[PDB]
Amino acid sequence: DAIAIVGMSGRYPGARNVREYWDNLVHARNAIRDIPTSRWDVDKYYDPVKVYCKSMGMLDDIEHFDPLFFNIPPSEAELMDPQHRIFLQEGYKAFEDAGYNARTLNEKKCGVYLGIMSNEYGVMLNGNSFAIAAARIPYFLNLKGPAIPIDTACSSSLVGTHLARQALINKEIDMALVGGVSLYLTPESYMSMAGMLSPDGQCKAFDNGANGFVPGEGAGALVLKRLKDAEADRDHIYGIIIGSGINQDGKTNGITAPSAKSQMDLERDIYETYGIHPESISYVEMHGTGTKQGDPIELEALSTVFQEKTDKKQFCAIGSVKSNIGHTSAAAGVAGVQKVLLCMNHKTLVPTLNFTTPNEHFEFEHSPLYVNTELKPWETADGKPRRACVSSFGYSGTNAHIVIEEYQPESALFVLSAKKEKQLKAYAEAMKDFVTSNEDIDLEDMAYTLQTGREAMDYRMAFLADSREMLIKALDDYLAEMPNGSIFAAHVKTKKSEIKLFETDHDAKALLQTWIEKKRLEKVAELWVKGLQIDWNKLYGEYTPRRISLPAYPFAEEYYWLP
Amino acid sequence: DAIAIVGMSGRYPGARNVREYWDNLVHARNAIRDIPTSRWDVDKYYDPVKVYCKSMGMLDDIEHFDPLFFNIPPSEAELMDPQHRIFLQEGYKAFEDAGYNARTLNEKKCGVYLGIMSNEYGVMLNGNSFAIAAARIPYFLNLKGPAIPIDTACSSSLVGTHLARQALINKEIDMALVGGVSLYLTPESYMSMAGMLSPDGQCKAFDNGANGFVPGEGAGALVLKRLKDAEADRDHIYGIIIGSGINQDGKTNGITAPSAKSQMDLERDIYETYGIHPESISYVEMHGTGTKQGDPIELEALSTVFQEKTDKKQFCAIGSVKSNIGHTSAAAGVAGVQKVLLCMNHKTLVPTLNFTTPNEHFEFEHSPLYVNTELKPWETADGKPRRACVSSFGYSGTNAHIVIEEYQPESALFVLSAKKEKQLKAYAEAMKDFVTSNEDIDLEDMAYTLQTGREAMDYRMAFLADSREMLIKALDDYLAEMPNGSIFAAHVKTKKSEIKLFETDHDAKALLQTWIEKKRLEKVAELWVKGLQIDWNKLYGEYTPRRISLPAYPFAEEYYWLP
Repeated sequence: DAIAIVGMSGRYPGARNVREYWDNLVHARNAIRDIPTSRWDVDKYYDPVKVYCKSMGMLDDIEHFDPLFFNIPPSEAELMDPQHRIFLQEGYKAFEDAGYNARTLNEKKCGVYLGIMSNEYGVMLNGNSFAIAAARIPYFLNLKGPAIPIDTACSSSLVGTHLARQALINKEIDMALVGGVSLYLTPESYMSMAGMLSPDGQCKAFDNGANGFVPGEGAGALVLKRLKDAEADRDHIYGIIIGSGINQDGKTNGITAPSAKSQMDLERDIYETYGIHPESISYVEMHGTGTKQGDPIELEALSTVFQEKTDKKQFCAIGSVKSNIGHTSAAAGVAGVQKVLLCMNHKTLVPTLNFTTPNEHFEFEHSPLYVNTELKPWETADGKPRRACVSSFGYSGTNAHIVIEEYQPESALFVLSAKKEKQLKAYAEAMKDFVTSNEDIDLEDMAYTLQTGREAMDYRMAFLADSREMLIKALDDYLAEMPNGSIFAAHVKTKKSEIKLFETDHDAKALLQTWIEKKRLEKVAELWVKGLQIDWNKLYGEYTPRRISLPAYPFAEEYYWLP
Repeated sequence: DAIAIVGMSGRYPGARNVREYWDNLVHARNAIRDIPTSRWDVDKYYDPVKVYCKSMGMLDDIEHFDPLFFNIPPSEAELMDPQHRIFLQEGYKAFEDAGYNARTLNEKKCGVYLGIMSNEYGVMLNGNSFAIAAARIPYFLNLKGPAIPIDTACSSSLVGTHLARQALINKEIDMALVGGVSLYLTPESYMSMAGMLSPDGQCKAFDNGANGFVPGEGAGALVLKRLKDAEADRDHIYGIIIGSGINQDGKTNGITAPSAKSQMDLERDIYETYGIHPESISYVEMHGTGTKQGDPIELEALSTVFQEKTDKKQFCAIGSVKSNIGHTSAAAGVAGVQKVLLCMNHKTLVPTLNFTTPNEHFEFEHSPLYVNTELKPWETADGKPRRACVSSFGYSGTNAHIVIEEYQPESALFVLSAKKEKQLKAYAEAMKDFVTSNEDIDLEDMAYTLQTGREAMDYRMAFLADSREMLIKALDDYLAEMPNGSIFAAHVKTKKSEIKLFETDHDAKALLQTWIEKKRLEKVAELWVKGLQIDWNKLYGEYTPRRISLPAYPFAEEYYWLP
């Protein structure tokens, strides 16, 4: 039936994670920049009539990777497509976002569906096949669900989402990691213009001045489960997918042209099959690439299908995050789904950018659709959950469309760990920022997530806090190396002898069990950082706190590029 | 029958509007200047025996346009012939001069007849067809009458006037925008000398030293209606067209030579068809280009036709504004008509320039005609309305001649608005200058015109005044941002919540309606600036004021040229 999204991770232009992404969206920030010479020299390719676009939505530090984390020899990292490397990281973090770790994922029937559409790095070099790109994560985590890369161009990650959905519903897999990744590494590939790109370097979605898209880079991942499992497993749930479908344009006027009829059929068939009334939908994240003939066709299609079922006018807001971050290609779908989920979570609609005058080829006034350019509350009538759609169409003519519905649910011991001390320090910094930024965090939930929802790695710290302020201070004290009697830290490999007593002796174990039983945290803390395995479940009696979203592993930022 | 001229707008050398035009004419100012290097370098083309003229009647700021006002993307502005852009502005302003706005013009059967004769910008670039030049305004305002460009060279705008008149009389349209526009952008075009140009750079109309014309630039528009409609609609009326005709030179000695016989026939046929006696005419705005063989032929023709009917001598003044502003080509006719209307309105004849000694080939003394070189009152006998003619002849041999007759008619709340705040400030400045210059302005008429005869746009200010002095001070206060409790100003998009109450509630509406009916102007003002729609008609009971000519929109002065 319904598919729960229980984890997410994202890395987009101007946004190192989905929290920065959200902030950028709320503040209507445009992340498109001029392409610097450190990528390539636009002056050597630029002609205004060769490339006619000099702008891109760029990721930062596309060369950074933590190969040791993934048991990859540093020398192999130079030979890896950075698309592979970045997704490997973002995929992993999506799992951690959900609160799953290497231990809990081992041998899971989790499918991996990865949107990817370019080979630039592999060619530059003359390991890097699409088949291997998808398989990295399964290999690393010992997952057992199929690993399939999807190249349907810009619809790729949304196509992957559909396929994962059908596999989960058919009970062929019990979890799915779906994602996309797109980089533009060469003048040659970003180049193909074929007339596709805007000379101004903006996706002017819905606007009469729409004249092409600006290429964007990105990597995103979602963790999907059957809703029934997600609730039984007490996952945190971002939203549910209640309908999806894919189809083809077929014969168009040129293989890259869109078909109004196919878009309508796709949308109609989904709504009919899954019993979804257009009136119930209040936002659609359009494909919205800002092409002159594409935009009006998408608008007319969607408008027409909505109007078949309702006379209501201007109830459904439309937007496109491509106005913010550009056209992130294989990652477009996942970028859009993540926007919608963040909107739902915050019950907030955010501005779509670059919209001055409506596309002349479409009349909004008597449409069910309106372009939202405001930061405003996302209103819902009565009890009803918010519903939104995401569309993604590819240049090869393979379309996708999904429907998402908002999910309506019915002292603590903080522990951190990393594979190196430097990353542990980075982790503490990330947690401090997170806690500083989120004044309403549930402290018991957060600890519980750190305990059960992260792998205990070799470098460890832990501390007690009963308040946000105490929590922030502890992390400050840790970072400043300023003495605090409630902070404990150790490298596990150093402390083996100091722990053995609690691992082998029967009454020491009984004492440890009573400590965890008779509620003492300082003692549990000291032992934990030294490497003692704690049974975290015993810490909780009648009341068990829930996993929540926290910052994921802060990978080492080591530079690797062509050998 | 009679055609009323109910709106005008003009932009000529030395005159940004028809008010500056009038001032220049009254003061016998010559607007011809040496061609600056910012246009082209005359030294690179100049040969005295190549160009042999270095002078031009030039428009200022031919590159300026406000594309956002017209819902045109800024980048499209660079690709538009400035002839199109300038006429789009003047044409619009003519409508506003008449007191008509987008709302009142929507779906109107208004024909647009546009004099235009050159393509320089389009060629320079290698949207810019004559057909599109004419269609710009209809497309913007949603007019439904035919949109036709006319290229009969120099007679163009007068030919258009004839066609509009006939369509109006035949009830095919209910309004007409007629105009012309000419620019001289290249050395090549302005160049064609073909022997046409004066080496001295003056149009020496009627003078024995006449030796060619000096090219001038210009853009001018008129608003025409049937007189019966204009009186029923309570338009303000500049004058009435009581006759017009067009014909051809046919076979001449060279296709650009004039025909005495054709000019006589044209004039004779018009006077006979429409029952106009030459004795009733007291001024003729001649084609008067200051060419050696052209001038005497025109004089002899007109003199002969007049003399066929009367023995009276030297009763009809002749002149040519080309002596002031040069030969404005496609806009020549509208320039001439506008001069005559202004003369009529002020009951004043103005000097024609560059006249020292009469052309030897014509004897004035026993003619009905005399050259007026004086600023003097336009005298009329008995009750009789003043009558004048305008001639315009083209190099292709298509001639035009119209007859115009003087029209003899049987605290306030000031509101201003623009699409940007900067233009609002420019609007207030223009109004202050206008009121300062026009000491006799009817304050009630003016307010009424601002209320009913201008579109309420997004940036608003309003105030009360019961005198000219109070009005001027209010505007000064607004401009100087110095506190004045009777001044209100808002951006409408910002205030939506503060207005909704008066839009939905039944008793609030009844209060607002009572306010409007009891003339509670402060209250009406505060609400209007915030975006509340006011039914202005309710402000007026037994006495309704009349629309008058006021300054029109002050377009943003943004520079656009070749991409």
